[PDB]
Amino acid sequence: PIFLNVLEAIEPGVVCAGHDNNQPDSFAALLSSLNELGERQLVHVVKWAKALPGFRNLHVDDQMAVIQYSWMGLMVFAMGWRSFTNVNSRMLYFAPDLVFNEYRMHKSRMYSQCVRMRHLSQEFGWLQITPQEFLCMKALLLFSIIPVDGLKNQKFFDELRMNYIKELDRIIACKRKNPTSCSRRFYQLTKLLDSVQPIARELHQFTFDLLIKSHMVSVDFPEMMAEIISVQVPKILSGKVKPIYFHT
Amino acid sequence: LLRYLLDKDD
Ligand SMILES: C[C@]12CCC(=O)C[C@@H]1CC[C@@H]1[C@@H]2CC[C@]2(C)[C@@H](O)CC[C@@H]12
Ligand SMILES: O=C(O)Cc1cc(I)c(Oc2ccc(O)c(I)c2)c(I)c1
Repeated sequence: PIFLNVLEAIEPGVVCAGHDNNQPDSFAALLSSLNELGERQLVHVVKWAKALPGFRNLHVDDQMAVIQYSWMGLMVFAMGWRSFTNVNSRMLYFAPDLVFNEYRMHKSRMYSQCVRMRHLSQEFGWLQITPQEFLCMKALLLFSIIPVDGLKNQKFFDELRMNYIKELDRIIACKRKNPTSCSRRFYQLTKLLDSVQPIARELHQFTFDLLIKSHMVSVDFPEMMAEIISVQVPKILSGKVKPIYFHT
Repeated sequence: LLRYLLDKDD
């Protein structure tokens, strides 16, 4: 009862990407904006994460680690949710001043990826996900990707993850009645969570390549963005950091 | 400077 009150109170607010919606849609313009929105959205995730119960009792090193590995999956999941309640999953609502339409998806040279994220949005509708179920799932996403060897203090991490997995169970169970719909529901939500990883990986690779040849494509990468994508992302695409799926 | 964000004060 108290847990849900927290996630709702610490839930970040609207964030603008600062895109010049008066300039012809181009690869450089759109991407440069997305990177900026990523920088702005990142600052809020850090604050949001700190407010997360138990997050503070995590080794400072792991705190910055988990954040640098799941920031992508978290932002996408939230974007899809916004796209679902803002445009009915019609388009991708990255930001109030950065709404992606069919045309912009192609102009971004990542139409296939946008198509996958859009499905995620539609998923929120088909499964009738509730704001409460969403809030918790997003929180669980924070502890859904860690290095293979483990964290500085894997002990506390597993304990926290276990508690959030239980919180998700509570939100569901504390509304149903029969022991049948409770399982099937937990199954669907856990499935929805894993479907985010594949999408995040494709975005990890795309942003990676973009960074490499960002000098010739005229795409600006903020400080934090370029540092995480050049140090953290590689570990993910190399196998160092692997997501934590519920199902095989 | 993510650490800078990690340990701000207010
Ligand atoms: C995380 C962001 C920005 C925040 C958001 O709402 C989700 C969205 C998903 C695609 C990302 C984008 C940030 C900039 C990236 C990483 C581009 O370089 C390629 C993929 C873009
Ligand atoms: O009982 C409930 O529902 C509320 C609840 C929610 C959580 I997430 C939880 O997990 C930890 C674990 C370590 C730690 O330092 C902290 I702060 C919290 C516990 I314990 C209880």
